Amino acid sequence: DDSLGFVLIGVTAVIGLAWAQWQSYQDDGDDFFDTYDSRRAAAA
Amino acid sequence: PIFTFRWLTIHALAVPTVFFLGAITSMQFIQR
Amino acid sequence: MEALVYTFLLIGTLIVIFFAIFFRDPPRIVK
Amino acid sequence: IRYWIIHSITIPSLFVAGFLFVSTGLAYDAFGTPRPNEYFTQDRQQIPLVNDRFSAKQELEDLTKG
Amino acid sequence: ESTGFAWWSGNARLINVSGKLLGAHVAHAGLMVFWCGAMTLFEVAHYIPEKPLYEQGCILIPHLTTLGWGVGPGGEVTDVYPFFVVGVLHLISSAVLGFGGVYHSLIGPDTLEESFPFFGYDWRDKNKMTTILGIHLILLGIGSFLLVAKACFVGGLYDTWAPGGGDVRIVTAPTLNPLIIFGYVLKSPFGGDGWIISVNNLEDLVGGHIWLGFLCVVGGIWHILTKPFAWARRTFVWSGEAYLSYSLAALSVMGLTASVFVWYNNTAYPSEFFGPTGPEASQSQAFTFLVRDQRLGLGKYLMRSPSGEIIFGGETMRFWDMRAPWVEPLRGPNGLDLNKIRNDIQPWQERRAAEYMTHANYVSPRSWLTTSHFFLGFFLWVGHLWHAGRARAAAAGFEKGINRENEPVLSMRPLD
Amino acid sequence: ESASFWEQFCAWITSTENRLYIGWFGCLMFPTLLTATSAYIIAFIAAPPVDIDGIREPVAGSLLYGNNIISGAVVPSSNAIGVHFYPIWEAASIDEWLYNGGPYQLVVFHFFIGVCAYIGREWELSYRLGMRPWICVAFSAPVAAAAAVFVIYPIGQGSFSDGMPLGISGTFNFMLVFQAEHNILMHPFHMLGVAGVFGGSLFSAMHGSLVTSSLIRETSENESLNYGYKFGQEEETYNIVAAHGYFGRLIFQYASFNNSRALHFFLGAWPVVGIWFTAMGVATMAFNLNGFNFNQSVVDSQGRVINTWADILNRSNLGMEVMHERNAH
Amino acid sequence: ALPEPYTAFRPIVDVMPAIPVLFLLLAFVWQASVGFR
Amino acid sequence: EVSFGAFLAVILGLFIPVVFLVTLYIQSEAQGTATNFRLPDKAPGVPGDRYDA
Amino acid sequence: MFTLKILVYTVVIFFISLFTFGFLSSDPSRNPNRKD
Amino acid sequence: DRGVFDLIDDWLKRDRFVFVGWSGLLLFPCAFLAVGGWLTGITFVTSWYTHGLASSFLEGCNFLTAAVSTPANSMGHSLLLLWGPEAQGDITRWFQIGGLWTFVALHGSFGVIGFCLRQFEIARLVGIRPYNAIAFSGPIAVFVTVFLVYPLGQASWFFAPSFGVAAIFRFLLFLQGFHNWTLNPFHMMGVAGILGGALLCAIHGATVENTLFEDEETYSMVTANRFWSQIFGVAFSNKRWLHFFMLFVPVAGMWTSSLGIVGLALNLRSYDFVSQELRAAEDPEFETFYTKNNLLNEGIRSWMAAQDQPHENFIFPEEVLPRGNAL
Amino acid sequence: MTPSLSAFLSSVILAVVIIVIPIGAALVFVSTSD
Ligand code: CLA
Ligand code: CLA
Ligand SMILES: CC1=C(/C=C/C(C)=C/C=C/C(C)=C/C=C/C=C(C)/C=C/C=C(C)/C=C/C2=C(C)CCCC2(C)C)C(C)(C)CCC1
Ligand SMILES: CC1=C(/C=C/C(C)=C/C=C/C(C)=C/C=C/C=C(C)/C=C/C=C(C)/C=C/C2=C(C)CCCC2(C)C)C(C)(C)CCC1
Ligand SMILES: CCCCCCCCCCCCO[C@H]1O[C@H](CO)[C@@H](O[C@H]2O[C@H](CO)[C@@H](O)[C@H](O)[C@H]2O)[C@H](O)[C@H]1O
Ligand SMILES: [Fe+2]
Repeated sequence: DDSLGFVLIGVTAVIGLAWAQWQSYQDDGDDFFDTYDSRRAAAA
Repeated sequence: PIFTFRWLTIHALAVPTVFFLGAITSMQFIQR
Repeated sequence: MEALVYTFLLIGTLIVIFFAIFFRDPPRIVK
Repeated sequence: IRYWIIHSITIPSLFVAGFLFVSTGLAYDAFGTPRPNEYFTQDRQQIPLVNDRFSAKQELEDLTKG
Repeated sequence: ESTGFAWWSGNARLINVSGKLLGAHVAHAGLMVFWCGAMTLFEVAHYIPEKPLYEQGCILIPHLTTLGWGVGPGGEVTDVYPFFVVGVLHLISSAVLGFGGVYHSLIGPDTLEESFPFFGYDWRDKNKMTTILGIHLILLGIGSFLLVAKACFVGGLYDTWAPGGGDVRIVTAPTLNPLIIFGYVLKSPFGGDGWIISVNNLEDLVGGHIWLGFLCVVGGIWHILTKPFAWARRTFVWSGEAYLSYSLAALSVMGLTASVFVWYNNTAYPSEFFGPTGPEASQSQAFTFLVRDQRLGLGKYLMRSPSGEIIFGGETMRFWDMRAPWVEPLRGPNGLDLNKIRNDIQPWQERRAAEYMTHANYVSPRSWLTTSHFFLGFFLWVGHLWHAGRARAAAAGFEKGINRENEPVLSMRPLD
Repeated sequence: ESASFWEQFCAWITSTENRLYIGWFGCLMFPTLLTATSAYIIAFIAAPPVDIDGIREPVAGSLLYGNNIISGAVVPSSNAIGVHFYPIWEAASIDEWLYNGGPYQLVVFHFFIGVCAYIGREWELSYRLGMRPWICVAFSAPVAAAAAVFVIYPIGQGSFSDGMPLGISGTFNFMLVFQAEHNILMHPFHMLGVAGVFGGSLFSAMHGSLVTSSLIRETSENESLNYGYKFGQEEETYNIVAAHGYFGRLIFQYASFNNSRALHFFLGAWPVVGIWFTAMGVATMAFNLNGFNFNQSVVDSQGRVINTWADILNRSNLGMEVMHERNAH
Repeated sequence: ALPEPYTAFRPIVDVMPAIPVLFLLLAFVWQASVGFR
Repeated sequence: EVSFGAFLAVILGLFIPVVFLVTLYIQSEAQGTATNFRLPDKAPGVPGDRYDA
Repeated sequence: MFTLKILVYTVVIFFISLFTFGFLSSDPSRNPNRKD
Repeated sequence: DRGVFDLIDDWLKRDRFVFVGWSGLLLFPCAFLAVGGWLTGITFVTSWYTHGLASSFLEGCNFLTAAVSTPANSMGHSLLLLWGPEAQGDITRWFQIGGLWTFVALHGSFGVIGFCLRQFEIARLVGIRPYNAIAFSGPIAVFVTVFLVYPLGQASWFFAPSFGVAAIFRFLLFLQGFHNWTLNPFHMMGVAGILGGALLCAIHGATVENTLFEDEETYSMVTANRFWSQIFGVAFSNKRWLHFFMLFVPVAGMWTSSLGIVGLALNLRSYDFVSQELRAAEDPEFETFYTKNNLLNEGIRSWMAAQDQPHENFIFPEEVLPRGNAL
Repeated sequence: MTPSLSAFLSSVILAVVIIVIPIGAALVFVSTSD
């Protein structure tokens, strides 16, 4: 562990895979015409 | 003409202010 | 023992702050 | 109408009176403010300070003379 | 007042009005170019040939002589005609921008949406907004390549680190290796490292500008040809105030960075037209005094750093990371070599430090640039806070106040 | 079908039912402020003296080394460090880290991150509650002042040693040395800051006295009047027209704020702008753009210098300056 | 040290910097003339 | 030189007003008047109902 | 000494990643005036 | 009404362009003379014969450096009346000995009495409680203690603040160097009240404007209480207690700092920590920020005393002037 | 009667006859008029 990018890559992976699991059931494929996206899928 | 309370109050401020303003302007031309 | 008194006073102040935050009077909205 | 004609005369007269109160040196004599050439004299090279309470008037006159 | 904004917030009425917004932006750009040309003319009108540029309160002329216009060896100013032609070119360009801005603001189309659909936009049109950003990114990448032309083909850039006192040097081998460039970008911002301010040579500068221009042009092409992804669409606010707030945050970052840049950096801001830096002036005082001591018959002036380094002692020991073109010929592998100090000392190196020590009511142009752009950067961060909050609250819909009927807090559980 | 762990985590983090709102900004705020608090308390109680100057004479700042609460401080980092990053792992020993003023760097950096995240957290809770988001802009002024006093002035001076010590007497020492070196009292931005602070106290006392004066009678003969206000009531708790009439007759009738909204904007804006300007003044004096210099501005006809009050102020600055430069030559 | 054929344009040069500032005051007097509409 | 009188000044200057405030609050809890989220007095000596009631 | 650097780096990156991925988790939707 | 007193009472309380009242008989001439006397002094009157300074616009001073300087130290605590035994009716000598300072201070002191009486009178006329008069007692206590009580305990009127911008700046550094006024716990309570009052002004104005209702009450107290309970931990729930608190903390800051100025009048200052001073004397390596501050106070005192107190004729050679080079 | 005592007596007389009595007379006049 000479360079310290393993900590950066490793931890951002673990939280990133958790975020990716949340993103999987987000039906965000359709585009919206608004100032912000109100669509957020809850409870899987 | 008008010598009421309104006249006496604001002339008590305006008369020395204009006189002082002329005196301040004269000090700007004092060579120091 | 002066530093002990100073530390006791500061820790007591922080304890009072903790109790004032978490054991405060609960605000109730009038009806 | 008479509001402006008074203030077209009295206001410049007052500004002029203030101007000729300083430029004629009357302000220095009235208030005791020294001119730039009389902060120090030939016989007095130090700061002129009042050292006695009840002789302050006399002390100033024998020190500001000439 | 019927638009919802008073006179003191009057430019907020142009958010949906695209044509008048274009007119206002072009008019402001014309004002910027007008100030540029007018200041260049003002600085060349008051320029005294014998005095250095940093003694005459010049900020715009020092930037022009860093590009190799009217420069000589050692930093001497030769001819003010290139500065004059630059100022008059910006002054002529300002009149074109001012007329176009006033036309588009006053007599042009109000909203250029029904006509000219290429120029018409909506703040929520995520495809159209990435196109404008892509076009302007391509333009900025082209502009970054104009410096590369000035550095490698047209004339050259004034290299303050050139031997003998600096000269306009043509760069033929820019540092194209991305490891060095992005290690400069990813460098620590603390002492010794200094992030991107520690660019100490022209090669790294022109190579980084090559990489930045390539990145900007490919990013502009990409933003023109693509659309925001789902994560970007769900993360951001798509409104004019939001885009203004993002630009305000970016501009605040750039303002603070440039203030510390002109305060510390010696390469892009040489100590011949901008004057010495603070650390430079302190080490100049120490070095000049050591020169006088060695001449007129040394641990009194130097000290042993714990890192195997020889640096000046006293109060200037905190500036031991200062690098100057007039110290480096006397600096070897371990720092200040005593044999190099006593023998390799040159008359050109001692006059510079003799000048810098007495130029540490005088305010250096480095101080003016640092303080002014720091002030602007902080207040632009404040503006980012204001406009980001207002954009988010206006997008959500409660920027006008809390609805008395459906108050959100009244529907929540008690806190305790 | 089962909700993901990230969804439950996001629901708990941005929950408005927590006793203290956490939020995504609080994910940065709480650990940084907690480690800064723990480090500050430990360093204030017990910490060996820090050699701030570099001439091997250390300054004691902890209670266990002969300080009281007034004189105790977390001494700034050593002059040898300057603006170098100095974590614990970059020091050869813990003793050398404590000798060079490392706890100052630790506390200051974590505190700065914590207060920026506090600004963001204030915006975040204002967003979750559906209110207008400009309280964080008001908090940006003391944050700017703390940034100028702890980070930006060391950046301009080139060393964290001349940053403000984390103590009472250290704060006074910073003020005296800053006045000696830059004449902050004659800086127009410090005048704007003093105007903002004095005016803020004036307007706070004025508004409070005006509202307290015109409270509508709802309680008994000697019961506390604060029971006359019910939490969550809709009607006004004080007579606005009576207070406005009193304030109009007090100075002149045109200066009475007929709108409570404009008055409250003025109350929120005056000390915030004043503190903004004094923060920018302190941070601009870091780059040697000092205050007004009216030294030897009056001379007589023969060239002798007549002192003014600025000359006496300069004499005080000179005394503090020659005592600050401890064996500089 | 202006160029030789344009030295007669020296006085107008010193007031060229102040024109951007008075554009800001131009916006204030325009609103004051219209009655802050 | 531990000042003996100074120790009592800190201790008794803190203990006595803390005791007075604590004693006042506890008898206020017994009377049901130790909250500000209650109505004004219905009658002399009769505290009003709490907002939650 | 290197172990302390490892743990501090991991904790700092963990909290920054929490902040970053949390603000990417459809933050503008988490407001009381949500349309649906 | 009936009786000559009632017609005067009716005329004084009549609704006109400015309220007069009975307090205006004392406030209006005294405040006009104090402000007019101050403007006269900063324009024409010098301080050459009392302080050895130029302090007027006539001598070349600007607004920052002009002042109405205190009387000479030889005057003592004399009232310095124009007809008094010092000036003896001479208006010119009255200006030179600093009689204009006692003119401004005494007429200003009766001016702030008249203004506080005016606050009582309008509150009785409108019919509200006199809490603005109680709040103004803070500035009254600060003016009375600093400009009257502090010089009355000192040697003379000379050591009072002079009515000027840079002259006040000297008075700040004078009390720091000679009294260690920053280390006084009463000034510390004053700083907490004044900075707390500015905090309360900023935080209340921001909260009201940011919890407004889109348009009885104009802002949501429930939303504001919920916001600060989760941000700060505690929050205001009573609007009446919130506004008494906005009165209390800056006024209590004025009153607490005024008590320390009274102690400073008799040199009953919090200058030193004796145990910390004794330990540094026996052990020269011991050094805290308090000990460094006492070194800066010695630097203030010795380097200003020659010119700040020219009546004493202090002659300090360079050997006895404290320096950092001699530690 | 020393000069300071005479000056004090003159000051009291002057205060009464230049400040107190004229202001009181003016107040009586404007109160009976209006
Ligand atoms: C590129 C930057 C930029 C842009 C395009 C905008 C655009 C906008 N802003 Mg935003 N803003 C910015 C930067 C910007 N702002 C910065 C840096 C701050 C922090 C100070 C703000 C804080 C801010 C607030 C608080 C408000 C806006 C508002 C607005 C809108 C109305 C414009 C207006 O009110 O003009 C009117 C211009 C004036 C009345 C003149 C202002 C001059 C001030 C008083 C002095 C500034 C100093 C100046 C240099 C003079 C100094 C002279 C010196 C020698 C003494 C408009 C959408 C309003 C908005 O929120 O509604 C949508 C509004 O209320 N802005
Ligand atoms: C950078 C400065 C700037 C610019 C470019 C603009 C731009 C604009 N504003 Mg804003 N504004 C500003 C600053 C600015 N504003 C400031 C500081 C304030 C606070 C006082 C405002 C307050 C404000 C309000 C309240 C309103 C605007 C409006 C407008 C728009 C309509 C203008 C109009 O009808 O004017 C008409 C002006 C005139 C008839 C008098 C000026 C005549 C011309 C323009 C002078 C040009 C001189 C120049 C030398 C010409 C060179 C030409 C030559 C080179 C050939 C326009 C896009 C309006 C709006 O938002 O939408 C309609 C509006 O209601 N502004
Ligand atoms: C819309 C509007 C606005 C705006 C406007 C603007 C902003 C404008 C701009 C404009 C501009 C920006 C302009 C410019 C101009 C310029 C000019 C017109 C130029 C000319 C030039 C010349 C003439 C030159 C000459 C010369 C030479 C060549 C050489 C040297 C000398 C001289 C310099 C002389 C306002 C706000 C007001 C109001 C509202 C509306
Ligand atoms: C020119 C030059 C150079 C440079 C180069 C380069 C290549 C650069 C680049 C640069 C870069 C490359 C930059 C980047 C940046 C980035 C950034 C700045 C970022 C930011 C981000 C953001 C802003 C985000 C945010 C967020 C989060 C975090 C979460 C969610 C939400 C949001 C999205 C908001 C050098 C120095 C070498 C040298 C000299 C010259
Ligand atoms: C864009 C905002 C940038 C903010 C940066 C800070 C600006 C505010 C600083 C105000 C005081 C600056 O003061 C600095 O510039 C003044 C320019 O006249 C000079 O100050 C001096 O100016 C004149 C002589 O030159 C004289 O009136 C005085 O001796 C003095 O006022 C000094 O060079 C320096 O004291
Ligand atoms: Fe209120």
